[PDB]
Amino acid sequence: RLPAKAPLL
Amino acid sequence: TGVSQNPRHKITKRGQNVTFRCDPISDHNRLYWYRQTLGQGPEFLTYFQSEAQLEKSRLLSDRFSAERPKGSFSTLEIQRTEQGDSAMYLCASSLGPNEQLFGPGTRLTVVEDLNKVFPPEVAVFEPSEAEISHTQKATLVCLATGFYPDHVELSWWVNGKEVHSGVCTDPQPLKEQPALNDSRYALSSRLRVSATFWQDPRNHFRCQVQFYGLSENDEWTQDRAKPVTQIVSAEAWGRAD
Amino acid sequence: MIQRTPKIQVYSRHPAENGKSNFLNCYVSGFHPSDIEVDLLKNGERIEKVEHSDLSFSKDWSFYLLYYTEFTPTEKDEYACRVNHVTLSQPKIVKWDRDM
Amino acid sequence: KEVEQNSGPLSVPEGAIASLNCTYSDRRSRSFFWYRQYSGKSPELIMSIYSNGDKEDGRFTAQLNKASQYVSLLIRDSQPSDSATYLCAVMDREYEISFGSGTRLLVRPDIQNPDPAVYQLRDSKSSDKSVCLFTDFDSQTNVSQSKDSDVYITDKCVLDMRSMDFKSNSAVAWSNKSDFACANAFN
Amino acid sequence: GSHSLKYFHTSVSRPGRGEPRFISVGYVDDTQFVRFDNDAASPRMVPRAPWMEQEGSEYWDRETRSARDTAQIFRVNLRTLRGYYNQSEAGSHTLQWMHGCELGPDGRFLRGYEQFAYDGKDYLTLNEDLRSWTAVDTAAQISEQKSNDASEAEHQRAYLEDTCVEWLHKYLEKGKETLLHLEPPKTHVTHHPISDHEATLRCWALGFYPAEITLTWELVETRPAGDGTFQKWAAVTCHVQHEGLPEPVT
Repeated sequence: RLPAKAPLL
Repeated sequence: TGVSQNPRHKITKRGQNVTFRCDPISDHNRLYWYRQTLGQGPEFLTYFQSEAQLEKSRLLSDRFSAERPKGSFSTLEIQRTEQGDSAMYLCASSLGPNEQLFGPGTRLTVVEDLNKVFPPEVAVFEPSEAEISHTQKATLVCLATGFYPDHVELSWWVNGKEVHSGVCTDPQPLKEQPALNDSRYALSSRLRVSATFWQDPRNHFRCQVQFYGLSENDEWTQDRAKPVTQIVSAEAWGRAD
Repeated sequence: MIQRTPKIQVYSRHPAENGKSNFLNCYVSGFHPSDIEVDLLKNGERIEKVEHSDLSFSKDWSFYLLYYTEFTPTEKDEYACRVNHVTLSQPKIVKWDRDM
Repeated sequence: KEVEQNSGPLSVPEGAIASLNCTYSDRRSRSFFWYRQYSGKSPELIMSIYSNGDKEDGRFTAQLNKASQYVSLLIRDSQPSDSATYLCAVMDREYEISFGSGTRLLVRPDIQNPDPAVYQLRDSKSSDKSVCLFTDFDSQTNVSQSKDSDVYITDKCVLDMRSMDFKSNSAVAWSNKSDFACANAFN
Repeated sequence: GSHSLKYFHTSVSRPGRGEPRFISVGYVDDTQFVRFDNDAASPRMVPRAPWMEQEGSEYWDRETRSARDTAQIFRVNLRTLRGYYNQSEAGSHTLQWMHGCELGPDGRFLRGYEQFAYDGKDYLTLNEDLRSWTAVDTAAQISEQKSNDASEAEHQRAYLEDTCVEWLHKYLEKGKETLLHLEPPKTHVTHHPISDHEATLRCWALGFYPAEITLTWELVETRPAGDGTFQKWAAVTCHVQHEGLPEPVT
């Protein structure tokens, strides 16, 4: 399962 | 870039159709549609991930539908509009499951008949002499009467420029007949300045009332002027000595 | 801006036996960026039905793919992997050695 | 409801700390939001909190407690400009948001020098029409709708004369019958 | 070595030719089990191991959504990182993102990690505390601040500690027949004469899973067979270490 919320750079 | 929504206000005859539009923030892939009524929170209608409509309210009416064809702008269509459909239609975009930022909304009033729609009559009332001598302060009052529906935005303008200081508009309009359900509305507002400022007769005071009424596409089959969206001012000048 | 050249390895799944079916594998690895072209050759001829693994990378951030095809080897037929990458001035060709 | 808020009016004197409080069901909720919504306007995002503790921005503090499953908003030096419905919004373990019903905040304005007075004003254009203005009363005064039907009376309203650091409450009344005495209208 | 659930995300800007390329691949241990490619017409997460072909639409809906969200956040990140480095619109650039959780012998959380790389070089790294980020560049410092102020680590920590572990457990079970079954190398040595003067010996290992292996005595990089197993050899006796055989075979 993937993390919903890829970090914002 | 914020979230755009048009129209801001919409009057439609019960039984007619309406179609609202939303433009989200450029880099936002999610678009949400919500409805809101007095003293409740936003209620979920549907949302889009780019072009894909991923969910709709279990309770959503067959009459309600939305599309986002190019994965950009989204439209929300209400068919055979009912009284109870009257509410605030909020659009919100987000970049994935990040913060939901809302547009300025589309407020829909659904009226029995368009002949019920009137624009405001506006008067400015000059400061009491009593008030000026007692307080060295001068309160202009503005009054907006006989408008339907409730959609109005009152502003004060002094020497061509809009004023915020010393201004105070009623929280919400009041019914000219609490009896009737289709009653017309009145709304008062106050501008207070120094007595010396009111007494300079070079000073121009304008109460401006912005009415949201019929669109140019609304058909009007009546003698009295088409109660379109329009401004109605009233004014006053300073009285010397 | 980091550029790395593919390491090519041409080889077969099972040990080569003439007449009997197998798979021919080209393993390009250690390359950056991701744009790469990979054909398998039957005597300098481009083989049509060729599949490839999904693009992934190693701890050094370098990319790796497996290009593979179902083939019956023979004592006569030669096979190779042709690989073009932004880093090479001309396509590199590696010949299949059934002892490697 | 997944998200709980006291909907009832929260009355607070200007300069007090307002405490807005919100409770959420899903112990694994991911992100927590405070929206400000003025009357007739759309919700504006004012605080975003994710981590146990406090986030500070101006006179605003967000407090998140994942153990008690409480999320709070504090408004320092509360001004009447802060009078608004404050909406609590929580995203659950799946990142699906819910908006609570909101809490209506009413910041009662600081009236230093009450001088309760009623006056009478005449229309710039027609001498024939008048309005009555009850002004300068204090933020505890209760304005009441009259029993003449043809007598209209508005709710109170605080203007702020910025330049002179003066604030005043105001309420209006009028009729079209012209038996209408200004001095009585307000009770 | 320990059980793991890892994903490898690649985004590639395509100046002129529209939206960037985006691919995510999921690995349990050394077995790939899912893929997302945004170049498909309607791009969806798809199974890439037979034990995932029995998952319901609920699962593929969700992973498709996560992947699409990721692809869009990565598009923005590439545009943002362009500004940080004052590079033009004309050139292609790469954003990569690896994240994974590992279990210990007890089947509990052991360690998690996340790393971003811009054009092949490390950019931003999650710290062992799973609470703070470490830049490499000055560019990555604005990212650290932005991530820190955003509580980005709170989200990644819950993923790594709870989600990544709960779902790793579900995958090890769904495909136990293949993932928990070990396959030790089949070893043999071959003689290759260079002349009458010199010869070359080659220690072969074939058909082994997982890919962790040591050949001791020219060392060739471990490579896939294409049936789930791996292959390696060394050349100039030969000692062969692999977690599938009780003692090293010589």
